[PDB]
Amino acid sequence: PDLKNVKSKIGSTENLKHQPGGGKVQIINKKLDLSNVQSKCGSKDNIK
Amino acid sequence: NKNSSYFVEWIPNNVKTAVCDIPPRGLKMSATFIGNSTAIQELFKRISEQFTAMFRRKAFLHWYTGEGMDEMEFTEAESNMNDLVSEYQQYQDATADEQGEFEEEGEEDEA
Repeated sequence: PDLKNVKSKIGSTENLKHQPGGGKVQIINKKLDLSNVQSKCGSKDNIK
Repeated sequence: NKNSSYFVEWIPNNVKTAVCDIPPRGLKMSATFIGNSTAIQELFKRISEQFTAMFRRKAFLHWYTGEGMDEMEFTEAESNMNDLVSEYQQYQDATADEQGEFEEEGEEDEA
């Protein structure tokens, strides 16, 4: 006898393209703007 | 005060108390803990590394794709879990950092 060609069915041989692929993460951080800010009591200029 | 190094240090004072007057049946007292450690990442690490070892081989996967799930459904899921895990690393041991980068001096010899 002869079998010519035969192969397995179905598993890890059909998976070899798809890893799958991974990704990327990031924070999750900010600031605030302070540029407007002055004190809200204010007598010391009255020295004038 | 005894255990400060097991605590996310940019979330200062990590506690919420509640105190009910009414005990468990026929007993003087109790308490209930609900904790948010990052250590929980070890379980989702396991389950992602385990999933990976079934999935890069198509183990058991015939049974679920047999109920109509597309390969994108398991890949989005795994990706989704992996993202949760990648985040948990980014919350773990972290410092109060403010996202700056290395800079250097100019010149004072104006033209």
